Amino acid sequence: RSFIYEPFQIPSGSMMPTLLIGDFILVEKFAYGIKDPIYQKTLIETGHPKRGDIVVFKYPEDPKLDYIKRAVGLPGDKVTYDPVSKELTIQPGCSSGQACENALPVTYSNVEPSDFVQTFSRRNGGEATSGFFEVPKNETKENGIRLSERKETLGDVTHRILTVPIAQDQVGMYYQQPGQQLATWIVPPGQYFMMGDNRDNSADSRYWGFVPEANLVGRATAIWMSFDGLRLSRIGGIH
Ligand SMILES: *C(=N)CNC(=O)[C@@H]1Cc2ccc(OCCN)c(c2)-c2cc(ccc2OCCN)[C@H](N(C)C(=O)[C@H](CCN)NC(=O)c2cnc(-c3ccc(C(C)(C)C)cc3)nc2C)C(=O)N[C@@H](C)C(=O)N1
Repeated sequence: RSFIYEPFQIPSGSMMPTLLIGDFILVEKFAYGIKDPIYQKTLIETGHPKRGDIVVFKYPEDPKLDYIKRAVGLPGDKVTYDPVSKELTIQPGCSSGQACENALPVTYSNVEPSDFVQTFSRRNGGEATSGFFEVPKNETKENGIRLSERKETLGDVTHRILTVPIAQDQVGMYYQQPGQQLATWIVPPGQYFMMGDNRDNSADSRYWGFVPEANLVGRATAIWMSFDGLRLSRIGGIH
């Protein structure tokens, strides 16, 4: 088993608080080679993402670019997102579109304030981000809103998500899958529904649709370095 590992820079905030601007991750590629006993042939197996894995993939709207999101929907999944509660419902194997009762348990913790504040640049009567500031919970920041935090359990994978208390998704700017209602998608075979942990600051599958299996690059396994000063506390596993 010969696994290829590649380094990626995280320049965006779409995966906060799990991945921050300045994190340098390691990605394990899904395609790996296995040679014959001595020398005869070489088999190349392609691993599949598990629900909740942090996956790097070639952007469907521009395959020259790599994007990183969490694979929340797998083939056959009926993915439903409530833009108001900012919570997901996953019903696996419901590709036919029937009244199935084998729903995946997606549970959420109590909401609490995060270690991050988001500031907005006044563009002559508007609000567009300039960056995400790490501010002590008892302290505050000018023109900045303190983001919320809660844990999300995708069946057997628990991770953290960030939410902006004032912002809510514009469901009219969402990708609408033909035949399905708004904020409801059934993942077709060989496709993946990707979402960012910074739920209100992530251009993901809600907006540009499913990711084909051929577009997948690999799984994020570690943070091997992080700059802001060095964030030595962040080197290690990705939780
Ligand atoms: C959702 N919306 C979240 N967004 C993403 O997922 C982004 C989307 C995106 C869009 C555009 C864009 O750049 C446009 C500029 N033309 C980026 C991301 C982007 C992506 C990256 C870096 C910058 C960047 O934009 C900057 C402009 N603001 C990274 N990226 C390109 C890499 O990580 C590359 C990959 C090469 N295919 N890796 C490296 O450049 C790299 C090379 N070598 C090393 C390295 C490390 C150590 C060593 C030693 C052995 C120690 C010596 C040697 C060599 N390290 C690195 C990191 C990117 O593609 N990231 C994706 C996941 C991303 O963030 N997309």
